[PDB]
Amino acid sequence: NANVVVRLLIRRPECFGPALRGEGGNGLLAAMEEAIKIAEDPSRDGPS
Amino acid sequence: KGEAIRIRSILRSLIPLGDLVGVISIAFQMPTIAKDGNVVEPDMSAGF
Amino acid sequence: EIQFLRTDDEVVLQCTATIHKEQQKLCLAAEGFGNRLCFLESTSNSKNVPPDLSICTFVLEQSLSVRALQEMLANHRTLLYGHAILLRHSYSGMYLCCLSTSRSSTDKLAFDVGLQEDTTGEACWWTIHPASKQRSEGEKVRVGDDLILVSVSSERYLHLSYGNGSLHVDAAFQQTLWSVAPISSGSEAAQGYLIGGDVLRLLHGHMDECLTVPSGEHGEEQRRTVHYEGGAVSVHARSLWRLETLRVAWSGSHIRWGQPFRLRHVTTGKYLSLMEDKNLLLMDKEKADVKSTAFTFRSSKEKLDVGVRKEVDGMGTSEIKYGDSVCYIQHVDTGLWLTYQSVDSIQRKAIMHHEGHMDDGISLSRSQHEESRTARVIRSTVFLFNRFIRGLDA
Repeated sequence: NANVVVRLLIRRPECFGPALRGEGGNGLLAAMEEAIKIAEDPSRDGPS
Repeated sequence: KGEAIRIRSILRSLIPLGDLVGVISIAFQMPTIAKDGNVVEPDMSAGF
Repeated sequence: EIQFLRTDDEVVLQCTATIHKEQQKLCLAAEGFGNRLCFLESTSNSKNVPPDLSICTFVLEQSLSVRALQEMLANHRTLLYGHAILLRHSYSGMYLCCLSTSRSSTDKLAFDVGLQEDTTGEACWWTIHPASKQRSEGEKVRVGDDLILVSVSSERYLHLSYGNGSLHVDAAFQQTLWSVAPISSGSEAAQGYLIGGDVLRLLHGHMDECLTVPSGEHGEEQRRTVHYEGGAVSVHARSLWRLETLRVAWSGSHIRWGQPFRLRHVTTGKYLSLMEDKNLLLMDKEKADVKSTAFTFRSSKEKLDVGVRKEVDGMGTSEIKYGDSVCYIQHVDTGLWLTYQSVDSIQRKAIMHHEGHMDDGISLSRSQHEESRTARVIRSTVFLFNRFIRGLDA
């Protein structure tokens, strides 16, 4: 199952999210830091 | 096993070590004691 | 009928590129000497710019099943879908492989595709898969089929990278349909007979002279002139000419009388051309076009003018014989015949004249593979070192 899931995930690279899209996306650390900034910004976090 | 080596190499290509080290190095928000003495506890469901 | 891909067959891997709402056909090419990375060579614009199929041709050396390949790694076959194949680069003798290195062309997952000198390991083996449902695993691979190539080492597709400004080839996870256009079949090839892509010498006189360019000047403006010369030129690299057909598929087949072609001076890399003044000049690949650079071999100088014949999708019949056959060179567009000026290191100038002289027959002498490779290496080294010298001068 691990091998099959890895193959399917690498065949569909968009499953990894905007950071790990692999084309123009920033790193995982950058994604975590942007998520931090989003969480501590009320406007970008809540429905508003 | 060639399959295991290949899968590990694929995962290493996906995730750089520096990203993991940096995300681990990210600091936490800390529960503080207000001047009144009550615990000012951050909502963990809305943060790191 | 349908004919199938086999081992020891010369092929080119073509891909279709749609940029600015228009189609290009690009062959996977590599200059194995001094460079390992693969690139793309345009063949859709063959009329205005000749393609360099010499570095594009590949040879299907081995075709084993996945289990057989795994057993080998732990320790004329027809290609079948799902087989892992070994592609040997015809010019360099190296092998298409996943380089395990990335230029990081804004694509982290993609690996680079290049040539490797060792067959050992799983980097040089590529599994072939059907493009559509019309083929299935285990079905024999046909010539007209499109293919999907998967790296055994990296489980990545042979991918055409649109995103970066220049067209690239890289081992990625997006799929690209690769057509496998046949170039040559070694077994069906006849010995001592002229085939497309050969490196040869054009012997003019009593087995004496060669069609060549000046040497000592070291100036390309002086080198562009074409003449007849005898002596050590017959063993030097200047007398080496590539014979390139005006077709991609089956370019490596036998050459027939009246078949149009282009002659390329191997050392300089420039194509022979009749200028509007009717003189013979070597000009650049970009400037070389069909109308001026097309030439034909004829059995007799009489103006028979056979005309266009159906194009054969195979080796065809072997008509022109090395050394034995006497050939007359005719420009296709103008009909003129290539003739020595006969003015007073013989150094008789080569011109085009509309009936020539009585002795214009040309014998053909094939060159050895080592000599041809050495000549092309000389050309590449000259180009790179001239760039280096110009940079240092700047």
